[PDB]
Amino acid sequence: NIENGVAHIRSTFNNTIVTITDEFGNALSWSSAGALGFKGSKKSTPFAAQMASETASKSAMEHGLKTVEVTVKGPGPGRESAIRALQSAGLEVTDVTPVPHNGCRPPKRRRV
RNA sequence: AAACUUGAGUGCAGAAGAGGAAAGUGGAAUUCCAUGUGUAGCGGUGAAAUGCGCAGAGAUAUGGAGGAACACCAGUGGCGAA
Ligand SMILES: [Mg+2]
Repeated sequence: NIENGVAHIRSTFNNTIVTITDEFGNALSWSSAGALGFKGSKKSTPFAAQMASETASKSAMEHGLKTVEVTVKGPGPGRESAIRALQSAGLEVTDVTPVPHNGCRPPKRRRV
């Protein structure tokens, strides 16, 4: 039984991943678009992200979690959908996208 | 040959600068490593597959190693012969 928690959202252009934990960082339940049998372009849709945070939150509340914080990441479109649905699963809502200070060289641009 | 001070230098008084060389200090991020939680995919594309993963990945939290580069400031802004 844990009541205070943190919800991590990792939304990219290929997949949305949600991990729920306390403030101590130890996870309790996670889901993703792939865990719901979505493949490819389906795995990145904003609708398909909400089906993942809803699944994740229901498992964390089963442990007894009521208040969870939000840490969002990535430019994936499944950001509002995965965050609003956090408040839509009986969870009380009380940006961590890594930016470098000019560090490592990024890969070459794609000539599609 | 002799004068001159405008050109060109010097002196004096101010100011600005990513100009150069050397040695130090620091924060973010990437990768790898370890540890704790924790479970079924992660990753990737037009769509896929190769690839990694149940021997515990990816995610998350903490710590460590190492190299490289210096967000914001930042501007037909500045400096330099290039
Ligand atoms: Mg002077």
